[PDB]
Amino acid sequence: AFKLPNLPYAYDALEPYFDQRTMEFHHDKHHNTYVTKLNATVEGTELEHQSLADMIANLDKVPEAMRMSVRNNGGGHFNHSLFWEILSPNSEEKGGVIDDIKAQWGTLDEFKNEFANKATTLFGSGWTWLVVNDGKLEIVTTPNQDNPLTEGKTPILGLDVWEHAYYLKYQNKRPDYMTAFWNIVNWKKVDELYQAAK
Amino acid sequence: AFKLPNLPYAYDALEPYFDQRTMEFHHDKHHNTYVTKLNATVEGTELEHQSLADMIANLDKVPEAMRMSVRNNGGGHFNHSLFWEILSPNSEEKGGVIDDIKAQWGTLDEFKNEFANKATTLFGSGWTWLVVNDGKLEIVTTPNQDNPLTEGKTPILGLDVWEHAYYLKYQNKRPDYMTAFWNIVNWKKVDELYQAAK
Ligand SMILES: [Mn+2]
Ligand SMILES: [Mn+2]
Repeated sequence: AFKLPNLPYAYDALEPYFDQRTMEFHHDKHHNTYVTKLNATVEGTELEHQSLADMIANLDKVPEAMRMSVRNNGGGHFNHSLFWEILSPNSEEKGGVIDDIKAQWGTLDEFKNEFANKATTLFGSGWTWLVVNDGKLEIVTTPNQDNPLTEGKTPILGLDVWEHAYYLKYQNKRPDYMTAFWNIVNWKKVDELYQAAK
Repeated sequence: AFKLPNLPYAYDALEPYFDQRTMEFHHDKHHNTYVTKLNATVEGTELEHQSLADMIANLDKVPEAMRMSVRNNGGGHFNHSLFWEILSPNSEEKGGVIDDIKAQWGTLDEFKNEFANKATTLFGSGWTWLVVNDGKLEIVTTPNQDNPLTEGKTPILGLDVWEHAYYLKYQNKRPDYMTAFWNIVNWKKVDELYQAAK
């Protein structure tokens, strides 16, 4: 069975950028529901002992009757698992991945502007991602709980733009949420993920 | 230019079911934004003196460069304008459409439980609808701001299950929002739309 992972920090650790109350609902209700629903689908099938990364990467090979749930709930589990790990109260904008972002976009500020633009124009529920695509960095969005790993691109950083991720503190002001996020990116983790994928 | 319609009741008239604060954000910010962006797309073009119902019904004919915005923002305008009219602070479960629902589903609770089932399983952002399809009643969902009118089906009742519609009061408890909604349906207005499309 898949398990709801504990946060690596306290529910208040990301204040005043991401509110405690949201972290509680987001982790303990939303993420938990994805885990329970994924387990409901894979319990007593061949997928039970398959890794989450493998099934998301190989979504096409999941049998048709299970595929929507693995996509949606397995995506939910995978995406939120990654999300919590790339947030940190000790954000420092340095590391190999930061150097290579600057090489490609010219500056970190130009990177953030493209990221923000894509995050703010995403229509409906979804995610904005920094991915590695055949050695190169790219910013892409996905709808709902779709993940770029399914398309062969390795995600190293993501922003959840489902309204549950920001509505309590920010209501419709998604751009203010985006602004807040930069203060709490775990660039050490993103770098670790980048060094492995490049 | 398209105009944001006023609510046909006070912002607190749907309490204790839909909270005043959310009525404010939802109408004054979210609906307003859809009207604005629709106008930015349509103003000074061939679309200017075309009815919104016609554009939604015939979305595949909207010129390619404008179509996503008419779909998303036009859909948002159409859907929310319908939504406000089918709410009431003085709901009564009576009318021709109610009688036909009872005849088709057996009881009104059976209808509501089907509706609620479809609303609670809608993954991501979207709407749950009662439609008329070639004279018959049917419950269907749409993603994002898509509308059944685009597939030849006339909507007579809709529930918004975008998280902005319920997150401030209900957070993750979409089923509790659904239960609330039934107390504030304007069945007279639904009945009017039903008789026009039947
Ligand atoms: Mn989320
Ligand atoms: Mn809405």
